[PDB]
Amino acid sequence: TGFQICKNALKLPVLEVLPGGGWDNLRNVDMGRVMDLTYTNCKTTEDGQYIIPDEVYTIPQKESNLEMNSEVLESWMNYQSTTSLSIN
Amino acid sequence: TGFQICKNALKLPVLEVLPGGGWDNLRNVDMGRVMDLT
Amino acid sequence: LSNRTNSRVQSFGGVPFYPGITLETWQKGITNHLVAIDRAGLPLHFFIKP
Amino acid sequence: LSNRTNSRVQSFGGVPFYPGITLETWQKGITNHLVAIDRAGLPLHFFIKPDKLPGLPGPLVKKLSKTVETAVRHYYTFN
Amino acid sequence: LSLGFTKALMDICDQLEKNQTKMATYLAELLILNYGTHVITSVDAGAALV
Amino acid sequence: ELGFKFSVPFGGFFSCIMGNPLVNAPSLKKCPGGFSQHLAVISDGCQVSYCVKAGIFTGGSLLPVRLPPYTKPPLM
Amino acid sequence: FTFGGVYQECTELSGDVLCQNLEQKNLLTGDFSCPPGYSPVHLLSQTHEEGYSRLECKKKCTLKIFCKTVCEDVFRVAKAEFRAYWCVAAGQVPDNSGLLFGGVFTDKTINPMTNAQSCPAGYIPLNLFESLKVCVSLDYELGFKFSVPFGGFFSCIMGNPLVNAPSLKKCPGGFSQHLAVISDGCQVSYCVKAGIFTGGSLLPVRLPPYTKPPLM
Ligand SMILES: *[C@@H]1O[C@H](CO)[C@@H](O)[C@H](O)[C@H]1NC(C)=O
Ligand SMILES: *[C@@H]1O[C@H](CO)[C@@H](O)[C@H](O)[C@H]1NC(C)=O
Repeated sequence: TGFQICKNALKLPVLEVLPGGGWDNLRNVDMGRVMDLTYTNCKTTEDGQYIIPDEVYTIPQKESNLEMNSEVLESWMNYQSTTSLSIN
Repeated sequence: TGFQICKNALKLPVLEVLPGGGWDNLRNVDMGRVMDLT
Repeated sequence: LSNRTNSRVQSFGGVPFYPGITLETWQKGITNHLVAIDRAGLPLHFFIKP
Repeated sequence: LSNRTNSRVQSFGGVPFYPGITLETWQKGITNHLVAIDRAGLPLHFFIKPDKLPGLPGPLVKKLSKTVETAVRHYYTFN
Repeated sequence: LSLGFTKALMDICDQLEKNQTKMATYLAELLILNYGTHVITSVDAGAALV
Repeated sequence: ELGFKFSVPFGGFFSCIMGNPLVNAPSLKKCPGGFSQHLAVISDGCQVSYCVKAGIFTGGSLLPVRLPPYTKPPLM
Repeated sequence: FTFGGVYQECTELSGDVLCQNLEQKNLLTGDFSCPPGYSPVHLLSQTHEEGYSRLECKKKCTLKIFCKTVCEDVFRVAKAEFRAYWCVAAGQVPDNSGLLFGGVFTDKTINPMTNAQSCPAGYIPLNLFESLKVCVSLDYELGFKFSVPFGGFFSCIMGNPLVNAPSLKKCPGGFSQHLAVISDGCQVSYCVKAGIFTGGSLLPVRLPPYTKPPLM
């Protein structure tokens, strides 16, 4: 179950986000792998970026959300007082 | 059902938006692949 | 002086949006990224037939 | 004169941030670095069936599922 | 199913077959520790930046 | 024909202050029969809802693609 | 239990600038009231101040012959008191005629019921506090498959009256309290099932089978 042959044949990085592991809802971390992942056929992703194992499939739900909130508050206060007195 | 051969032959990417999967009418998400894509 | 700028971007497919892109490049960058914007299905009990 | 500039940047996946990168480079640098942000799961005791394990008999895997689910219930009730 | 998890199920089934509820609970707890509570069936690979 | 092939059978209207009079004179804001109520619009806090068949709208982005068969595969 | 709706009464004590958006009537009645068969319960009454500069021009005529238009700006600190109430089932209300609870979210918190700072489809964001939004759902099936059965609200000064007149800030039955928002140190919490809300980022995807594995 080694995908190094897939890397040598396709020269492409294999996807690192793979489901099928055991997750505790209590502490929220991964404990181990329950699924077995194989790379016999070196199943590649549709768009040619990764080589998913034969036991998973990827749906291209590509979404991008960008939010930019810029708030500028400027205050200025200038006071000038010139007093001139002349007694002759 | 490996399409890699087509990629090495024609040097042209493959369609990613493909039908034939199961879609639940309740939560509205794909659950699996039903039809076979050769 | 007071300036308030609020930007909201919601994309579906295509190059992941960033502030430094124009619409021409975004549209020309759809040649490899696509998402199913609409779909139509059939009941699965309707397939299993002789 | 008083100047106070505070920037807090939190990243999940992609090239690590630093003030020397433009947003274009960060957005294009996510080609290899990927992090699962959201995920969904199913309870482990629901996949335990003879249909999943034809080798073992019915009542044995049934008792296995029963003890697994009661162990999960005890686990959840302890906390 | 993965080899280690199948082996753990084999061990639990064998312990239960011997009519022993003492070590069975401990082994079940150990399995829960090793493999969590829920098996992930779907993920969303992506990135975030705030 | 266009309505029969596209429109959905109607149950009635009811609002924050007036109900459907087709229930069976007291007025109740409840869809009669097998019709379910769904929100349409909110006007200054007054709820507006309409009664339609639950079979048609199931709350899914999937298109209700229903054409033939008009009967299940008949048995031998 | 049955939740008949909520409404936030807004009373102006100086000007009419703060209650223009901070008021919210009951969804079912379109007013600051409760549907028949429900008892309005005081959820929380609090206050809010806000300073604003108003520019106004006045045409002053001295001696009826010297007329001048003078524009002056005044910085006034408007004060408004807002009272939020809630409608609970007084008795055997008709079923399923009523409203359901789909979770809450603020500008600083995250709503696990939708993993986002919004509401699910079929849900209306209703304004209760200065930053608290409530997901309100009307469809019976949509609420049954998405929303969660509810027990009641309670605040720092008023408890849920459904306990079993002394008032206790306790969730009855197997229901549990969870935070919604903090309004000037007054804790606000709601009672829901502990099974659905486990405080885990895992999405509770519970669908089929609807039974434990049947024996042979
Ligand atoms: C920011 O404030 C300036 C005033 O100095 C104004 O001209 C400009 O339109 C405002 N917005 C942006 C995006 O610059
Ligand atoms: C620093 O102080 C100067 C005043 O000399 C001001 O113009 C500037 O906006 C302040 N901040 C930065 C980041 O330079």
